[PDB]
Amino acid sequence: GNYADELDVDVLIVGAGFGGIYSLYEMRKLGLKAVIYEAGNDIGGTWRWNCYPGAGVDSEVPEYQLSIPETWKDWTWSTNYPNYEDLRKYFDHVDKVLDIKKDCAFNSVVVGAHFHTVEGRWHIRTADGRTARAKYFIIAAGFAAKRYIPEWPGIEKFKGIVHHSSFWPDEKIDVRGKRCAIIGTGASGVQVTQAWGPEAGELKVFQRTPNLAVPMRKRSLTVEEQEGAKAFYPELFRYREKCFAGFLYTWCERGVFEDSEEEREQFLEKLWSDGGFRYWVANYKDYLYDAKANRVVYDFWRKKVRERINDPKDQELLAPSEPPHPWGVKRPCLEYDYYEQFNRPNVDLVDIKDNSIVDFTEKGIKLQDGTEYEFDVVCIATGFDITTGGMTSMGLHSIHGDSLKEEWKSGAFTYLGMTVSGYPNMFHLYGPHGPTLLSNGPTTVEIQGRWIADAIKQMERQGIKYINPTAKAAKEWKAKINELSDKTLFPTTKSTYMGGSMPGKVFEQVNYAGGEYPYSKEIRAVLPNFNGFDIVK
Ligand SMILES: Cc1cc2nc3c(=O)[nH]c(=O)nc-3n(C[C@H](O)[C@H](O)[C@H](O)COP(=O)(O)OP(=O)(O)OC[C@H]3O[C@@H](n4cnc5c(N)ncnc54)[C@H](O)[C@@H]3O)c2cc1C
Ligand SMILES: NC(=O)c1ccc[n+]([C@@H]2O[C@H](COP(=O)([O-])OP(=O)(O)OC[C@H]3O[C@@H](n4cnc5c(N)ncnc54)[C@H](OP(=O)(O)O)[C@@H]3O)[C@@H](O)[C@H]2O)c1
Repeated sequence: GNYADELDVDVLIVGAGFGGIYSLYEMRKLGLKAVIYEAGNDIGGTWRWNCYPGAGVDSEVPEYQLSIPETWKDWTWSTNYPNYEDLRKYFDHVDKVLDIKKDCAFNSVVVGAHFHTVEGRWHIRTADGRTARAKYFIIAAGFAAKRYIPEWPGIEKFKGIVHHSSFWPDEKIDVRGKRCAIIGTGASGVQVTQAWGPEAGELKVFQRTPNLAVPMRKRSLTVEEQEGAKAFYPELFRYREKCFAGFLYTWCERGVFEDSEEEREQFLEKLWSDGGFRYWVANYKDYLYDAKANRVVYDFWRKKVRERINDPKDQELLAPSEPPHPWGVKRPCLEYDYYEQFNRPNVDLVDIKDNSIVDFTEKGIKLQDGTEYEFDVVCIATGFDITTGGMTSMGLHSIHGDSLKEEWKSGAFTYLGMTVSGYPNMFHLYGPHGPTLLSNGPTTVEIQGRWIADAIKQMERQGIKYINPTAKAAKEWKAKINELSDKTLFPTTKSTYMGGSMPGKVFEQVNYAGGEYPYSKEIRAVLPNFNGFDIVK
């Protein structure tokens, strides 16, 4: 049925993660024939494929789920910060309540897409030779696309167990008493470090740049306290769409230097205590916008983290006097006992800032000054390539015949962070030029989801064949993306530290930095007239 060799649908969705599950939901309400092409065999996105030791949410319950009444009605969590196993069981519950799988074609890897302007339809080709033709094309393909491993020829030779964090196997590797390595101190590294520290015989963490990690206030939830709150879950889900990063909190109405030295200490203690990303996006409104303001947030962070690390050498490495970059310039890691792990005599932080990893060997890995380390298990928690999402990665072709990969070689150009000029009736959720990485995933998805479902609703009512963003509209959006980011302390091409900079492409801000509320207003302005689109009946 959904696996037919030439598939006729109104809507083709790529991905069965949050983005694809919510898009499918919205399409069913419009009464359109829709199908998800999913590369994998189950729904959940990153929560199925890209799981690793001690992986779980950094968003607090009930922030990280769908606002769909019927999905959370009889659902509760065991804890306020669930892990990947809890999330997997949540997606089973969403499938049991909505029957998502009925409209999925699994092991469907999209390798090509071209829009036939005369037909007014996408032809969407899978790796295994099937093709769907659809009026509307929705890409819920995620941002954790293109796992980044640096140029280490040796990996082939290494005798031990090695994987990138996002490719860690389902079947857990017993690391108890083994020599393990973690390369990277992003959320992935930090999460794995907390998981391996307690059990590994020896463990080495290879740190170029330290994580500016903030405390996770994890606790058990009862079914009772949750069922009690659900009176106002609807209001809560609406409140996150009013909040800068789409959590149940946003910026303090005050800037750093409206408060005294005592008032700051107390206010910052309160955010630290309360936990989550309050320190990141419930802090003084100007700390991401002014250097002196940033430094005050940094120093307090430095004080709190130093209290937890015994060795003065590790103290300096894990929380330096001089910031490696402005505080909160990248989504920090929500940690539980990261800093405690480096107090263990089996754990060892290695400074590679000036002494790069040259290559892997048979035994383990080797550095610039010729230092070698022998290992049994290595997790490569290096970056992703977020120059763009998995949008360039599925052979999307414009109506000018060029690939999106090609048209985006000098930098990404979307309109409203949901559409691309030369890709008519093509929509993306949780991708470039959306709140995306500066946001609660499910919040941004629902804002964007509702806009795509309205956009599609309007095209059906007004009798529109296709809409296509103008280069003028896309350039103006790019100008906006850059105007919001350039006010901030976010890295620029002139910055000494440019997190996730790559040889291939130029470095640029990829997310909308204006907040969920101003974003919602921007995208809402353009309906129902489709301002900035070529309209064809
Ligand atoms: C361990 C972990 C924890 C996280 N915790 C949080 C958190 O607490 N808060 C937060 O805000 N964000 C968090 N994130 C980020 C997370 O990626 C997003 O919040 C969200 O899960 C993305 O949903 P999505 O559906 O947009 O993407 P994904 O979940 O990545 O789904 C994309 C889907 O597209 C499919 N696909 C890709 N390419 C193709 C193709 N060519 N053809 C067909 N199918 C294709 C994939 O197989 C996948 O099913 C976390 C990520 C990880 C890995
Ligand atoms: N837990 C989560 O919520 C989660 C999970 C997955 C992804 N994400 C998102 O997607 C991104 C990926 O997160 P991540 O934790 O996997 O990794 P990351 O934050 O992208 O950082 C990877 C780490 O690897 C280091 N590194 C990169 N190349 C290296 C090299 N050649 N040699 C040595 N070290 C190297 C980086 O150092 P430098 O800092 O010096 O470059 C960095 O410490 C994040 O920005 C995050 O927002 C989030």
